[PDB]
Amino acid sequence: SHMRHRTLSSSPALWASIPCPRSELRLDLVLASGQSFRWKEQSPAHWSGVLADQVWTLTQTEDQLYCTVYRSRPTLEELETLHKYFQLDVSLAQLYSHWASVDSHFQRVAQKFQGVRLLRQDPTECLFSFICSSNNNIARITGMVERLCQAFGPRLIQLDDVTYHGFPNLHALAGPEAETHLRKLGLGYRARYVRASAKAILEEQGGPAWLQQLRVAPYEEAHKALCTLPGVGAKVADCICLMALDKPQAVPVDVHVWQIAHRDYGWHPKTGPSPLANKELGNFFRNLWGPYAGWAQAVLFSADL
Ligand SMILES: CC1(C)C[C@]1(C)NC(=O)c1cc2cccn2cn1
Ligand code: NI
Repeated sequence: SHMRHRTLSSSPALWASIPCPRSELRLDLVLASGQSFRWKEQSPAHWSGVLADQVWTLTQTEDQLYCTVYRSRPTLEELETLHKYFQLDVSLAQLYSHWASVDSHFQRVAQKFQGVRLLRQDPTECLFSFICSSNNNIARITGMVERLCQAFGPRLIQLDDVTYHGFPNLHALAGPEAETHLRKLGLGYRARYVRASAKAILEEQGGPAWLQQLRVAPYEEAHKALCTLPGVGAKVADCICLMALDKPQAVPVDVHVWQIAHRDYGWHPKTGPSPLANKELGNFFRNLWGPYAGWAQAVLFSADL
């Protein structure tokens, strides 16, 4: 049978709920704001996307987070993965209270933009997404990741006229004629860094377990470990630390963070963008906001854009 994208009222038996306030999580500010490039609003207030070889559709009310999975309702083990994915153990109301008390700009700006939090993405999925995010906007990166999973990744399921695929493994990305195939999709110079980084993680280090070890390791050790890989610079390493390897203190610094820091906080380097000045600006926000520095940065990004 031809399968369709599910809404809450259409097939209500297949939906399971999680008790989650709207102030703790807003899906329309988190799922397509540069963190993850896998979610699309197919029908109004209904975001569909892949999570480790399984398609989901997500929606919410003022007090509930309704979710469904495609193959019956989601299991208690599958509801545990979404609780870890959104990181609902971390209370967002305590952080917004902490940031607002120690920052006047945040107190005014973060009124309208509640429920902005960091996702807990897969390190492999997160790493190769931001390697091909070199001077490209959200629409361009979302196209690259979709075509990347279509060609290399395994086919999962079709809903309406959209074929969903899982994310490619390290073996597929580190193939024999992979660079030629990746260049055909429209990667450019980034295609070489995907093949090189895939060979480094799989062959030399071990596999996906090496990136899982960095999640347990410290922030300085994790960031330095990512920078050794080919293609991963300083800014992309901080993105992966914040979004995958459980480093809330990590602050990705680029030209847009310079604009906010300069205009809204009056910041300057003690000496334009540079390795020393960007490192200083990351520490400035860690000193202001505290251990959840990158989470506060996500709120300003949502409010600015
Ligand atoms: C999407 C895009 C063009 C690649 C850019 C420039 N976005 C980000 O790097 C970024 C960083 C970040 C830190 C906390 C939340 N964030 C959300 N998006
Ligand atoms: Ni100035």
